Amino acid sequence: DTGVSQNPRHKITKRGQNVTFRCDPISEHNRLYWYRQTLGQGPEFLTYFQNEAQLEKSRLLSDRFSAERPKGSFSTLEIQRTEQGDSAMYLCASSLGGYEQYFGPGTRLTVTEDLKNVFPPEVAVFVPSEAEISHTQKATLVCLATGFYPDHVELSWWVNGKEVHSGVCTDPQPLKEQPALNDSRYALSSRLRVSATFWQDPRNHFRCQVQFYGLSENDEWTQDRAKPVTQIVSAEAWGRA
Amino acid sequence: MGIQVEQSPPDLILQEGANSTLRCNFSDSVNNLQWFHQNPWGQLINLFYIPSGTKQNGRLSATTVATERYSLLYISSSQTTDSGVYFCAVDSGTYKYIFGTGTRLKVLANIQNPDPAVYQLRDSKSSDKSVCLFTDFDSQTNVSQSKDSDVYITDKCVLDMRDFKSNSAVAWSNKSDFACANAFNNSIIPEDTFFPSP
Amino acid sequence: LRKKSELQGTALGNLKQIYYYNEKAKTENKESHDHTILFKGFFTDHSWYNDLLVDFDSKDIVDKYKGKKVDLYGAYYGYQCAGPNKTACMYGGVTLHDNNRLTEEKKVPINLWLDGKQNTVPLETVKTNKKNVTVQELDLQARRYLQEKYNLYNSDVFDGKVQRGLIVFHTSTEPSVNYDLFGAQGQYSNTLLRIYRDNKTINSENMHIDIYLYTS
Repeated sequence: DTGVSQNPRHKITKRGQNVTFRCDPISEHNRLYWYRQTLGQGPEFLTYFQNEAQLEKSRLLSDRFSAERPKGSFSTLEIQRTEQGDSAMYLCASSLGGYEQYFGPGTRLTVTEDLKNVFPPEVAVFVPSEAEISHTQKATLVCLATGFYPDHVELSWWVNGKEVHSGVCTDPQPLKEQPALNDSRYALSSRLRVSATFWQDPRNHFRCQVQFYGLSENDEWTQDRAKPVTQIVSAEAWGRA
Repeated sequence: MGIQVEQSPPDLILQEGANSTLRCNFSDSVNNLQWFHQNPWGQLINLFYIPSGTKQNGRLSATTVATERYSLLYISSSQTTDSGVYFCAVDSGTYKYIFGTGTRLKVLANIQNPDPAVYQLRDSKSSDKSVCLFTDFDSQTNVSQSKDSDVYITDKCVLDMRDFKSNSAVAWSNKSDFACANAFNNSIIPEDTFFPSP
Repeated sequence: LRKKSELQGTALGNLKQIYYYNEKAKTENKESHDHTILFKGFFTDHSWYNDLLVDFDSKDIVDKYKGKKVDLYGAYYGYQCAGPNKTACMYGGVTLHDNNRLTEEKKVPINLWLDGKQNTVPLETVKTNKKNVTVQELDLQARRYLQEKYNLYNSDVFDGKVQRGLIVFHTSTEPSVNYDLFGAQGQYSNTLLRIYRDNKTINSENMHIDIYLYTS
């Protein structure tokens, strides 16, 4: 466990809508901190609390932001109207001394133009080449997830109904399908490497799982296609000699 | 309100099992200093809290001096798990911590026996779908994000089997006659790269 | 009168915590023996505090409540507490147990004016279970009802139209207690709640409250 919990962990919202984030810290901890982190940048200080009162608020912080500490230890950060650039990872921390800061997982916010832009991923497993097993004497399976927005995905390999960590490699950042487009679809790939004797065994089952974080029951759905909710799309492949 | 922090070096490229020293500089006098580690999932792990002196815990070491106004972070026998962004939380206000730019660290796992090769993989359900794979190459290679805007390529990844370490890159395009030999043309690959026929 | 323009930092948010997001300290059968009086083991289930400190304006009148069963009603704070690290501070809100009990709960009526126009306020909101009740017990309950109806301690962005305000407690026996909603000195709870240092206890027999709200 991280020590400090944050609900929700992933949120999708339309331009000009109200959003809120709850932070549950350690009971004994006297202090609370609010930070905002963007893509490939350091976390910027927003506001911090000491016991019951709010001590300081950043000068750069917009008037649409309001951090409230209700009955208890938890704090709620709210955004009035969602604008462009608000799409960032909101980090929360707690301090006892306050010597050490204990950070939570952080809420990933995505501000989209329209909720129709949300697409689920299409998972596909690629069979290892005959030329690879003949040359290096080992088989690698390539997983491919394409056409998904936002980039809120969690990839994990499953061999014989069990989570596998050894011989697993995944892309650090998901590459966009259409680079010169705003609110465009993303793509992600991961590789699992096993021995040639293991792949040739027909009793071994191989499955790639992609945990997509979509819409909630609160969000209205009017489009002809199915609602893209928090679903786990998967693709399976059997071993062959 | 006013506190300036610059971390040196901004980017660090290091081999597996090697040593490195990253520093954090600050303008005004500081009462509390902190060192954090950021993983790709986006979670800050508190490594050290050194307001003064030196602390030794595990495989990581940290030293801080309030006189010369600088902090240092050591990494003895660096592993692939150490790859990420190292932050420097600095406090002047009453207790308000302000994070720096961040030191980007990427540990490269150099394979003992490299064998560069480009293989062509096929889909399990569909016969038309195919994807090219570049694997067993040295960590020193720079795979360029190129080019036709119709072809999609990915960055390098590190996997362990055991003793054994391997680097891979995935390239795909659902276009007419997308050859594996034609793929990775923009990236400068070694001369001894093996190109089998499908 | 009252000026919302003088933001003075996070004063708006802290005032909202004092009257809207408050865990009001309520106790009836409690005695102390420690100008400040310390209540040992006041908080039963609280990870931050265990004891409670009650500060007063004069030490000469502090001995009146010091030794007897006293009723507690007020808002407590943790930041800037003069004590170790597990004590919460409070100003006034102390009343004696003798003759301060009634048969059927008192229903004090409230009257409100929004730039001249009178608005009907339900009497069920403000209640006092004592004959001689403190100003703090009536003010905390009245400002909570106001905040929920018309966002009092909210910024202009978060729909806060009220810029100036005044709360008065009718001359039933002796002169009225006049207080401006945005005229509280300081930005933290230790200075904002300092108005109750005098420990003013007034008669709750057929008294009423008059609130004057202004949008400009």
